Amino acid sequence: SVTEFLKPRLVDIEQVSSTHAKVTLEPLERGFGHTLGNALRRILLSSMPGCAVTEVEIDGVLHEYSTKEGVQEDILEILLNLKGLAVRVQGKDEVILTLNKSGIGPVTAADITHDGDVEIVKPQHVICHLTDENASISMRIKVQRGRGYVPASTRRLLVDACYSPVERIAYNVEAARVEQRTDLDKLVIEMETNGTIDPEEAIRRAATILAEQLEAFV
Amino acid sequence: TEFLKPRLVDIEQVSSTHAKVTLEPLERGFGHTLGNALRRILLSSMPGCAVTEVEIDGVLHEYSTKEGVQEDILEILLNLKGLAVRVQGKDEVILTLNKSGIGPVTAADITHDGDVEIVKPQHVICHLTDENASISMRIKVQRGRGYVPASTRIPIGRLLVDACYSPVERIAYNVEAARVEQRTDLDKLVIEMETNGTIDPEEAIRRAATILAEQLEAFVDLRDV
Amino acid sequence: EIKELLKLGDLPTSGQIRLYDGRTGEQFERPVTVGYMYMLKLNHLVDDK
Amino acid sequence: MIKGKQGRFRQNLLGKRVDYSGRSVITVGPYLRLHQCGLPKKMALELFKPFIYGKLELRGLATTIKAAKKMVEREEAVVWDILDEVIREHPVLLNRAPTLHRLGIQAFEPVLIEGKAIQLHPLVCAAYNADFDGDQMAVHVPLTLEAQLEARALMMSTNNILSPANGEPIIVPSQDVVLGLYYMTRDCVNAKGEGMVLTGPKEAERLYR
Amino acid sequence: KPLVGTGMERAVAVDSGVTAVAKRGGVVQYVDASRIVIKVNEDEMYPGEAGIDIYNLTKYTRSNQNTCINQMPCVSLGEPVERGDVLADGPSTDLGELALGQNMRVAFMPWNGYNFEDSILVSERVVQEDRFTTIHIQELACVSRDTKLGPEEITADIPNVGEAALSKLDESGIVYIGAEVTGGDILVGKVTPKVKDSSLRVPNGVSGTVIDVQVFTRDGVEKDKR
Repeated sequence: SVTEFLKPRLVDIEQVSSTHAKVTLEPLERGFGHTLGNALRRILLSSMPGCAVTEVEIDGVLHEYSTKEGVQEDILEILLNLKGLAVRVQGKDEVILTLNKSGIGPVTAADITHDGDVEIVKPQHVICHLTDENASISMRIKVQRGRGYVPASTRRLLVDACYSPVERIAYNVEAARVEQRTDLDKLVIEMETNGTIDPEEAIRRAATILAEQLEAFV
Repeated sequence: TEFLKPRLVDIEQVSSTHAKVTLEPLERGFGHTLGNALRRILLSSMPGCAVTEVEIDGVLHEYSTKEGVQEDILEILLNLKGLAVRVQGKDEVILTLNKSGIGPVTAADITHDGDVEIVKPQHVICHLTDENASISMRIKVQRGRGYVPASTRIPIGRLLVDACYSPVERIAYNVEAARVEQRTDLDKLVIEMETNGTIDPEEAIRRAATILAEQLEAFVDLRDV
Repeated sequence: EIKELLKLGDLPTSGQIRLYDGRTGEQFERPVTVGYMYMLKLNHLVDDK
Repeated sequence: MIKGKQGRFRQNLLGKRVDYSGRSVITVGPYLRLHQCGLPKKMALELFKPFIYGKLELRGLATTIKAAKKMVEREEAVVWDILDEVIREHPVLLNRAPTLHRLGIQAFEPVLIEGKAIQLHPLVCAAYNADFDGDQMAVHVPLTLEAQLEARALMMSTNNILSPANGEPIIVPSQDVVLGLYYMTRDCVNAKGEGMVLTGPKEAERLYR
Repeated sequence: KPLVGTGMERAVAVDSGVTAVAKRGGVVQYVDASRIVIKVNEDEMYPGEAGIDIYNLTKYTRSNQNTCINQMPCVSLGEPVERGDVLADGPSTDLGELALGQNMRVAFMPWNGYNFEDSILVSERVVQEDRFTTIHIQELACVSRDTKLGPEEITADIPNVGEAALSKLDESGIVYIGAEVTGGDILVGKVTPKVKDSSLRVPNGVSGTVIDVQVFTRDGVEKDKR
């Protein structure tokens, strides 16, 4: 009764429709919830392989603080929108796509060239707005592969790459009980992803990453 | 993409009491993560060999006092709680301390049964003021985990003492850079610890890896709803 | 004089020491006043009340 | 028989004492919710003896009442399940001695907590104006379902958020959490995370953590 | 040993006679929890009635707040000792200095709202070495008066009581010292002749361990075996 530790199992998973979800584990050893949740938070935030836009260029602009006529948005605003794009890619490291289009109205993610291997996961996602019949939007975007966040300072306009697919992760603990057990943790985890991968599998991948990091010891 | 795995690159017994160890290579972010995780577990739940029960022939109840011994029985029990022991095979054992005569009384006088090993013979239990006043006493010690007080688990002569199943007191960790290694941003993690001496550092850290892994096996075991 | 003794000690002259959280595992910004206090146990034990 | 303090009006129509009542010093347990309160497990054990007996004879663990009393005083295993069952939905009244304004009595849902002190929600303490100096608050239990309805519907914290004296929320945070929030919405001119742009608060938290 | 002293601890310590003060200087020849033996210096010692002194320590005994009070020796054998000076500290006294509480490592910050008003925060380490731990004494008394229909007996024999309750009792009907009694168990077997059971018990909800039983008898009646 010395190496024995109670084995909690997921009694439920209440996942919001698409990417937001909430997990509950119990009953846990006293205090293990804090370390477990903190480690999950840190790893999911820190080292998550993925792909994201790194650089973008417009045909007729060289300066960041500029605009193209016939576009309701601004260049920086479009950069914010593109940073909000969610995509996944084949095993290829990087590739260049374009948003060449001419028309009146919003430019959705569905308008993006498929370009074979790369697949946009949210075609509905809005990029820009065009209003003039003559205003044509054309530009190049580059997607690369990584496992972290790249501030622009860390580096043909640039785009910080959020290679970690999870957007929000948080966890709380409560005092769960068993028939006589005094104070056993129950860990509630609340998380939300871009939806490029469902939450439970991301949790699984983090678990594998740590376990292999652990496997070198025992 | 890949994540280089560390190894227990160093163990060093800086003092007979304690040691320090090193893990290498580690990459960005993992440093403080594993540092807090390992510190938390290596402080939280380890094996133990804290004394459990003490019998003394001349003692009816605890709060009495024996003739010829200057300190209180309770103070003697607290000194015993300051004792540390090492055992290998048996979960439980009975230790026997018998001694009379004027002078100090440390753990060196206890019976030295094989697996029973004293880590602090210099640990004084008490002093004796009488040439003829023999403390003769039996000490039941078994393994355990964490902190078991008397009120939890609960013979008239058998006096109960709370458990202190913990071999370590101080832990800290430091991240730092490694050699060039043809690759920068490699992180060396130095872990410093203080123990009574009853636990090997390698044993403790390996058990920490095992326990944290099987906790993560639950994360591996995530199934259904 | 207290600062004099602190200088004699290895402790910071201000005495506000950086602390590290067990739950999160990093420093607390705005380093914190820490030291030693003589608490006393009052004679109001919860079981009595 | 009719006059004086011993007179029946002043004898037995005045501040009396109440069975199924308890008292102890209080603590916080912030992780609790304002719709809910703490209560030491032992207090739950002694308070609800008839309730536990009823559920016991319903389950037929010990038919006679004396045996059930023996089981509960022995603190046998199954009793805690019964306690959780009865506490599943059974709010109770928490009270302070100097009951000046009516929030000094208030309805809450207990949760079984170990230890020996009552966890009380932070903010409501301000309504109770009860510092944690060692204030000994008392506890009462309604019996009839109508009384449960009254408490859950009238004396419930959810139904008691604003003062009667006027409309200001009596649930204003007092001293500590306000410091944190003040720490939130205050600018340092230059530090990390100064001088860029974000698409939303989520990545803001991500970058902060 | 309160770290931030004021210098008044010494005066209160010496004046407050909780400790074993040294009426005269010299050396201790016998040291024990029970008592201390002092061979006063010959110059300090008077020519006539010379002798040597014995200091009697106050042992574990009842306080006035049901707390414990006790004196413990604090000097080794054959140790020089000065006049008007401590020999054995009393409660909360430390080498002749008043040690009321305990000094601990401390910090000031809001920790997860757990210290909202004054709710002090303490680590399990503090309780682990039991440094806060305190002792309390409970003096439960029982009387044997003579009523109509016979006197109140103190016999072990009680009708309708489990043998387990009787097991911890003696031949007469009184507990043995050192019993880990609990709330509810009988201590002395008292019965009102009729016969009915009126035996004393531990108060409900309080445990403990019997340290001593004092017995006094009205002059002119016998005594039981215990």
